[PDB]
Amino acid sequence: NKCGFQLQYQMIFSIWLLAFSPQMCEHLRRYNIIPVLSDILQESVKEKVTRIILAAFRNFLEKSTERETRQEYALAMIQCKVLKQLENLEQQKYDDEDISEDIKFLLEKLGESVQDLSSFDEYSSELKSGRLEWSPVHKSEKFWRENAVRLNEKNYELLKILTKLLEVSDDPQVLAVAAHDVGEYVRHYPRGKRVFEQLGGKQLVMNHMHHEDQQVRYNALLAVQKLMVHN
Amino acid sequence: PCPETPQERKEMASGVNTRIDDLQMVLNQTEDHRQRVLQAAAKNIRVWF
Repeated sequence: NKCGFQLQYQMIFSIWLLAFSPQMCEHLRRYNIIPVLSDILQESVKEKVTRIILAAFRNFLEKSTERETRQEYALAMIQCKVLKQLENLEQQKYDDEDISEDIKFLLEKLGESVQDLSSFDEYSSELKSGRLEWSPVHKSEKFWRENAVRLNEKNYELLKILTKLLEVSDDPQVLAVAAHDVGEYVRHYPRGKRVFEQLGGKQLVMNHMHHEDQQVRYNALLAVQKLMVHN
Repeated sequence: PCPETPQERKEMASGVNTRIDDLQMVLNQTEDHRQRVLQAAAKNIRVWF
């Protein structure tokens, strides 16, 4: 409802208190508070509101009963783009050590979760399940740089799956994700250009370049440029 | 490099011709993308400034 500053502070404090008990934190996940909380944090600037929200995030990430719930919360925060806000807050300087400690802990947890998501097994599972939804792994520079070779595993099974997705998939998001992944593979491993050409991914990417959805078209253009960068 | 047999000459000539056409298409598409993004930027650059 976008109440006043005092109402927002009181509600944030109530959420922070409720997050203390692990059972309540696990149960509340259905409401998906993290998105609205992050939106409020970004919109507002009150020091009390910021501190309450950061403490609530710390409680959620520390009192979670299971590592699965912790990873779910971290992924929700990352998708909501709380990492950049936390970095900006850390760059900004406050007085109370509580705010600084909460910011540091939240940043550390978010980074650890980001690395866990960037683990190549996550990419393999996402490719198997068709989960091409711009996950952190799809853009993790280190992941593509140090795991592009693994894309050839299973007799180029990953590349075959990517080509099949690029050929059959009609979802603009899925097509764009596949094109971006192909471009990342080409950029991080030049030796795979011949493999892609043999698989025919060049023709599919070129065809998708003129696709109806501009979102897919941009990724297709980037992938085509990466593929044709060098002979 | 250059071909050593007429078969190699024909093969690599066709390959380079196709690659040239593909590169021309990609060049045109990327230039169009640059033009579009720069037009979007110029639409509001003064307000951003």
